[PDB]
Amino acid sequence: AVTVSIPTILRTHTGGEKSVEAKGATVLEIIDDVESRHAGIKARLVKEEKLHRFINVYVNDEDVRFSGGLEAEVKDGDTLTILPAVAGG
Amino acid sequence: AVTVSIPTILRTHTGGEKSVEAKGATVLEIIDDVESRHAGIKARLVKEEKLHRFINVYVNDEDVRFSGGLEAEVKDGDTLTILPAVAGG
Amino acid sequence: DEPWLKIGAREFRSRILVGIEQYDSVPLVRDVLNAAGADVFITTVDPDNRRSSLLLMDLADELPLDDFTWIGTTSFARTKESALRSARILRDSLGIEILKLDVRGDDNTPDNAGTVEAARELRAEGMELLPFILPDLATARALEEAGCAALRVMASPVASGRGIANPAAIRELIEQIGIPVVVEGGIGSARHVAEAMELGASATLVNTALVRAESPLLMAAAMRQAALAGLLSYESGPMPEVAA
Amino acid sequence: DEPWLKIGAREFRSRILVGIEQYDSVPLVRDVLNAAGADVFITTVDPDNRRSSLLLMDLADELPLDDFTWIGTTSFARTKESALRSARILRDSLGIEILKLDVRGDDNTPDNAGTVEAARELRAEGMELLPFILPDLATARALEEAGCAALRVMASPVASGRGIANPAAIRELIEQIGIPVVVEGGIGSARHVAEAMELGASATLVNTALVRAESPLLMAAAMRQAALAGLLSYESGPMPEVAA
Repeated sequence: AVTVSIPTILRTHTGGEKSVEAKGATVLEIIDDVESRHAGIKARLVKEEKLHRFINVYVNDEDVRFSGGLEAEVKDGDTLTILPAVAGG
Repeated sequence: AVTVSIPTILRTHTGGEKSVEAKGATVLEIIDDVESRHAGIKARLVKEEKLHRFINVYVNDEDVRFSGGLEAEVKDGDTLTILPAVAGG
Repeated sequence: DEPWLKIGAREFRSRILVGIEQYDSVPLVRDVLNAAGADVFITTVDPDNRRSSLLLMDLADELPLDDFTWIGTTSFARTKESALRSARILRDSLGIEILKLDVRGDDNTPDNAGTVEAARELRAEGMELLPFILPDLATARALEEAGCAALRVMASPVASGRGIANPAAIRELIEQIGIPVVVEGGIGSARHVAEAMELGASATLVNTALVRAESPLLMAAAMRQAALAGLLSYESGPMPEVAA
Repeated sequence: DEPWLKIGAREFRSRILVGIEQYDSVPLVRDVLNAAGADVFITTVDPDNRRSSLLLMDLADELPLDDFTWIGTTSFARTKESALRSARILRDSLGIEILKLDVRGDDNTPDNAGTVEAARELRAEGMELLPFILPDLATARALEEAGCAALRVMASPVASGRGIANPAAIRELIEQIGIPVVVEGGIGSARHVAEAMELGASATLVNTALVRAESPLLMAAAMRQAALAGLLSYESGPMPEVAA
């Protein structure tokens, strides 16, 4: 499966778990598959068929924008990290 | 004679002396007698036949306003002090 | 802003007071009082000729003195007896009702005991007092109980520019005293004003700091702003310092 | 007022900068930045989930983010490698050209050497830097020579509220450094701002002081005023303190 890391601030939607399992070949399939278990999260991640400008997604630490965006390839065993833009100190 | 104490700030008019001698029976005679030697000083002391509101004159340490103003009595041997209102710290 | 003190009809709004006995230029005084936002004009007499401070004659022509509250000071005096005499000369000659009461010896430092003695006398004839003291709780309570309108409390020695030497003692005193406290003495810069206000001071009295800044006018403007910043800071309940 | 720093087309006018990673209320952030007069918005990423600081998604809706200069920070990172990674994520994802560069270990204290290493790397790719350092002359010269736009220099430990621990060292450094110096770290109240400016600081960065004042909004307003008072005071050439 594809192990997906949730950031603290979004764990509201994943019943407070810092990680979820999933299946899919593109980034967008991995999102849809997580939405099906944990409603509401996809709304935070995509806007008008595109990743939110203030959201970053990595596949094994590679920024997906350089590699297809929503259409970037996901193999089985890949780690997918969600990393939102946040208020800094 | 009547010994008259000048305050530092007015010693410009008395050639820089901190004291002058004079003769007179009223305060106003003592002023006129000093003017005659040291022109300009009387202008600083009286305004419209009255002592300047911001000037005080004492005869042997008694405020002349309680005793006649310009018409207050001056004996021979009396000391006459001029004490102007000034900026405070 | 609100008045931080009222004596009869007179309102004190400006949180900076400005002593003016060291200037020798009338336009500069006018301009400093303007820059500092001052609403108090400080007047005295100099029996012993300690200084050559400007004549009210010459100031009245070039300043709008009627826009200021006039208060007397006895700060040139060097004995308790001489202060009382000067206070009563200011009353008789100018009708001064409000006195900035100073009893210092030859060390230019407030004499607490002698000041309390002079306050009892002057209160008994209805004079309104702002006495200057070193930060002594007992002394501050006696003057409050005698009906003084505000206290002035010494931060550091006169003309030292050292700011506030013992801030905790001044804090402790302000907490215990109901009437307003003005911090005064040794104030060197705007940061000292803000420090004074964060201890709970209602106002600050500056003198030497303006006379001896490269630019008196700018320092006057800075202290005006520091007083308001200082006040806001105090009211906002600042964070306690985390120390050892 | 005049801008105290320009990086390309971006002008820094406000003399208070405000870090915003501790608030959990979007309206409050909006209101603090308003009260402080801030014109800089500070943005980052939190790979390790050190905090739950607000999402730009949620801030963009309720604040006029286009009225601020956006700068990145690497202050959540705990290694030099992680800071560089975060700096380059901020560039790629948001087009950040200006970075508030922070390399601290687990002691929440700037690592001077590691910071200088990170600055050489990032300057080489044209990133504009405001690095945070302890007050070391050598370190401050190296960063100036590397083309850093301003330096941030630590007054006292983070969230300590202790103000400025070693003012002479900070004075000495500001005198020797041509580029602007922002004082930052441990700032507890408005009097600390004015103190910072009287040492020659161009600006101050506050954070914990606003988060932990009883009234954040009032303290924000106080520090805004303290910065301007502080500046004026400095320019007026205050009197030297007369000590032993």
